[PDB]
Amino acid sequence: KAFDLVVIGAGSGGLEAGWNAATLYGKRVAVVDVQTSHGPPFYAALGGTCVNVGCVPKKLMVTGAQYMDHLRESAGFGWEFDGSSVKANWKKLIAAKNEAVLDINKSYEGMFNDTEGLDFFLGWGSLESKNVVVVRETADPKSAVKERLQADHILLATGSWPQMPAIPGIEHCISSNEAFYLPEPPRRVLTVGGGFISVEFAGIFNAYKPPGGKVTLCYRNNLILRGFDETIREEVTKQLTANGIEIMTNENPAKVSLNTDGSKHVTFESGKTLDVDVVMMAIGRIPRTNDLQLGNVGVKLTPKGGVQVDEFSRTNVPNIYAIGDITDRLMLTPVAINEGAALVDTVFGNKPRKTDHTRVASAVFSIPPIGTCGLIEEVAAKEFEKVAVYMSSFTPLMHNISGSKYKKFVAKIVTNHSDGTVLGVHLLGDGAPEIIQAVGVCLRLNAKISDFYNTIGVHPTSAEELCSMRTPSYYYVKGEKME
Amino acid sequence: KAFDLVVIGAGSGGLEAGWNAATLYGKRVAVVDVQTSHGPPFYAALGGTCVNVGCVPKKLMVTGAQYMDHLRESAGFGWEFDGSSVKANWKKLIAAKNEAVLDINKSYEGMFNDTEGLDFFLGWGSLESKNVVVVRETADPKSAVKERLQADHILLATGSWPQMPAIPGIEHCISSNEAFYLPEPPRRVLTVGGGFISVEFAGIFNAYKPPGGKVTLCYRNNLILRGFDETIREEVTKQLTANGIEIMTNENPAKVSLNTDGSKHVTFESGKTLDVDVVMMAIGRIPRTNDLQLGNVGVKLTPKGGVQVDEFSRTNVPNIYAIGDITDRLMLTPVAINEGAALVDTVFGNKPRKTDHTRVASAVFSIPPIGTCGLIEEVAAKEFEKVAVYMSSFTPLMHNISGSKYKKFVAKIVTNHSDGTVLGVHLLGDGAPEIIQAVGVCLRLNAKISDFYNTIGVHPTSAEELCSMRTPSYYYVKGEKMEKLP
Ligand SMILES: Cc1cc2nc3c(=O)[nH]c(=O)nc-3n(C[C@H](O)[C@H](O)[C@H](O)COP(=O)(O)OP(=O)(O)OC[C@H]3O[C@@H](n4cnc5c(N)ncnc54)[C@H](O)[C@@H]3O)c2cc1C
Ligand SMILES: Cc1cc2nc3c(=O)[nH]c(=O)nc-3n(C[C@H](O)[C@H](O)[C@H](O)COP(=O)(O)OP(=O)(O)OC[C@H]3O[C@@H](n4cnc5c(N)ncnc54)[C@H](O)[C@@H]3O)c2cc1C
Ligand SMILES: O=C(c1ccco1)N1CCN(C(=O)C2CC2)CC1
Ligand SMILES: O=C(c1ccco1)N1CCN(C(=O)C2CC2)CC1
Ligand SMILES: [Br-]
Ligand SMILES: [Mg+2]
Ligand SMILES: [Mg+2]
Repeated sequence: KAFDLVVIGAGSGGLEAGWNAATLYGKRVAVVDVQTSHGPPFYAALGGTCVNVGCVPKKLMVTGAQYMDHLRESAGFGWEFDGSSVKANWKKLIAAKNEAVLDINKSYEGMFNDTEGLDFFLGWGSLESKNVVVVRETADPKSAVKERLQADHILLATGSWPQMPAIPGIEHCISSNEAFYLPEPPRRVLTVGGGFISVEFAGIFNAYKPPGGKVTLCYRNNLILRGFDETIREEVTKQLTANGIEIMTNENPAKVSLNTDGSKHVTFESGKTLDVDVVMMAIGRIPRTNDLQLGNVGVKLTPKGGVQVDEFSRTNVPNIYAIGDITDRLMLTPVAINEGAALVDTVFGNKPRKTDHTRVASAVFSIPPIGTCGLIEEVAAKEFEKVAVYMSSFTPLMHNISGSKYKKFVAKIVTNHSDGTVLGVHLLGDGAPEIIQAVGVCLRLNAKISDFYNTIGVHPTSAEELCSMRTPSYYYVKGEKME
Repeated sequence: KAFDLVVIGAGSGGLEAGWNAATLYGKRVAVVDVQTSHGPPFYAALGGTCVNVGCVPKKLMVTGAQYMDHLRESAGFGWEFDGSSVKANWKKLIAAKNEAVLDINKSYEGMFNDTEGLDFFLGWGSLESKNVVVVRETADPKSAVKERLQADHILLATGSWPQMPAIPGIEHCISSNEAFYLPEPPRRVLTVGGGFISVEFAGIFNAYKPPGGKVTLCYRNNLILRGFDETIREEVTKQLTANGIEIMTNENPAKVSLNTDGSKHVTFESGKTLDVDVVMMAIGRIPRTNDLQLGNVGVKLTPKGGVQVDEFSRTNVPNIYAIGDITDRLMLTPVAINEGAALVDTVFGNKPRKTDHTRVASAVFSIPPIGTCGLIEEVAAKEFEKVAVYMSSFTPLMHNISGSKYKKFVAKIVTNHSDGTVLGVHLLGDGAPEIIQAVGVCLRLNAKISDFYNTIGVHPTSAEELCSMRTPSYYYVKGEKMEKLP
């Protein structure tokens, strides 16, 4: 069959590209994915990683985990109930999550059924030739051919996949993929990694753990959440610890064996040991290029295995493009979506556009959460002669009364002190992911600190802290910090 | 007895002006208030209305009230407990609120001690003359002088006070002042009015009512929350009703009598009756100008009764300024604070600056809450030839799981369709007040609809809806509503 565009991967970026090309530019579009609905064996499916085993279900589960705090915090506001009757029923959470995910799967199925010139093919997509995509039964390229798709244009949008370290007992560990399908909440769990997935799942498991349970997070480096504002890294470490999570920094698993009762015996490089029910590896995500047989067409990969692209998502092969996590840049759903829309506008609309990967607002659904947009001060200080940091950090009042006195809200604005231009805004505390969205719009408009502090506050909010900072807390001058 | 600046009212505007004048410009500042800490008899105190009987305690109490929803909603996420054991201990809430407000009162006492020039005087400020404030023992002008303050500049910042309709049995009724100190949560309460205070308190009382409880909100006109986006007014009405609050619109109390059991018998203008334990009147706040004795220096008041001011907070009398609720405009703490900061940066910084009264972000801590900045479409439609309205309204997925299907999140962007300039943004749903703050910054920067839709979403959030709207839902062309442009 013949298509203007063939999309391999029916995910965040692939569906944006395919839908736009079919509906906005009237192109005949084929989209390929390995599964029509979530979960084992391939986990990701129609809708992509975010829908099936990412942002969507993880946010529902963090929302679930937040009730542990709400139930405890309610007491400060005079709420009374039988604390000994309280159970976190993980089975109910997982069933609720599964129904929500399946409903989305179903709605994408309906979207393909109801959208003429947008066709779905089930199976494993690979490149046979520069204008032919082959859809096969399995990831094995010797598996049976289901389809051969003639393509003027080919989009690679297969996303990423959890990295598993080649250690003894790796087979006894899981990734986020399996975590979404644990039938029972682990009493003891080790999350391995200092990134958002490890931190977010540490919070989820901490809330649903059965009585006498314990969540441990291990990270090789000294301070979790590399890439984030350093004050927020330190504070979120403290606030996790305060909620009963054991943060093991400068620690990494050397191997895992089965205790006789089937639990996991963890040996760390430091010669520390930990017995847990689950070991969840969240150490990295790698681009999914192995199965694409890109050697059939000579698409250039990086040593990492990401598809190399120009700013317009073009590979070295004309008519073959790559967007989203497969490009191993910013692994966010809205970025994949933006890159897909920009590609289709460029290629099919002759409306040349490239995605801006700077000043992208993002969040960590830790408890409490992070919202951020733009540069951290250490990065800014290397690119700008004079950098100012505006910082406000305080336990909000609701949290004196709630009894969570540890829950400091951090609000930090990083500027180019030469002209006041805001380079970065970093938030820690309830609401942070919701606050930071419109800050993204501010940074697109080259907002200055004066634009923030001359805006009238909404009171009482945590967000109004952003509009209440007149005076720098400290500076970097030619890379050097000064009070 | 000699000051660069004397401030009457140690509230939102008065303290900002006071503390700025002293710390930024090393000026010598007197601040007068009637009370050092919250509650009866004068309710407002050091810190002002917001701190003592306003934004701060209200927000703690709405937060408390939110746990009624969280406890129920937890079940959808697998939380299990004995629902029959749940009690809302109002007395605990009020004790906690009182301790939190007192600590802020003590905070401001600290501030006034730990700061040179900045000195607090207790008692009732009034104007003797152009350059003298007299502090007396009471609000009666005949009462004893405690101090006579010499004033190069005078700031009136006395705020507002609840209006109580002059109906038979008004003495059986309370205002928000007394609501903060009720010794028991009412089983049955009538909140009178359709503004933010009535709506917020209906939410609070609804969460803390004892078993067999009922919250009734009445409003004299057809639809609550005049001045808010119409879609949001209708939606808040539905979402309050869904959570058990009875909304009586086109209804207004004509009188109240005490029943023999101490309950209140409300007769409406319509002839309807209702028995409640509390009648809380929230029909308006009026500027506090009586007690200042403004007749003595001829400070001009408005046809409404607020101190008349120019864009620089200047009265008709040189050296005499007025900020915040006494000016009877937008009665918000951050506006008072902004006006104070501008007045001082102007007069003592020699850096004139005028508060911008447009594009002010504000919130209603309704359950669920409102966040809004700038013009509602009906107002835009009278000023601009072509207005576009972008609307997204859906129950967020988490509330399909929670069981609160009625919690529709509403996001509306109102534009000047001629250039795409955002004129207003109207949000209803969890997080709306937090979402809207940086939208205020966007509007200051003359953000267009394309600045929103070209910004990359934060996923998953409610806020990202504001970055997902490319196509108008409908328009106003020369005031006329229509689905499509001509
Ligand atoms: C646990 C977790 C949480 C996350 N949380 C967030 C968050 O909150 N917010 C956020 O913005 N981002 C989040 N992300 C990242 C986000 O999921 C990804 O950035 C996004 O899904 C990438 O989109 P994409 O189009 O590159 O690919 P994907 O959405 O991953 O889609 C790729 C698709 O290709 C399919 N596929 C792969 N190989 C083949 C093949 N050969 N043939 C056919 N189909 C194939 C897969 O089945 C998959 O459906 C999260 C990720 C994870 C793992
Ligand atoms: C129930 C309620 C809820 C509110 N919620 C919010 C909210 O969430 N957000 C928001 O932004 N705004 C809110 N407001 C409004 C906010 O409280 C006011 O806008 C703000 O306090 C006005 O500041 P101001 O400086 O004009 O005066 P105030 O802060 O009212 O300070 C005036 C002070 O003057 C003193 N005073 C009066 N007369 C004299 C005199 N003659 N001599 C000496 N002292 C005197 C009083 O004791 C008082 O302390 C709320 C108001 C109420 C009543
Ligand atoms: O790991 C994440 C992440 C995951 C989810 C949300 O954020 N990031 C992105 C934001 N980062 C940046 O440094 C910004 C570009 C400047 C690095 C850390
Ligand atoms: O009553 C309130 C209010 C009280 C607390 C928060 O908002 N408002 C603000 C919004 N309004 C406006 O008209 C905006 C200026 C345009 C009028 C209604
Ligand atoms: Br580190
Ligand atoms: Mg179709
Ligand atoms: Mg002092």
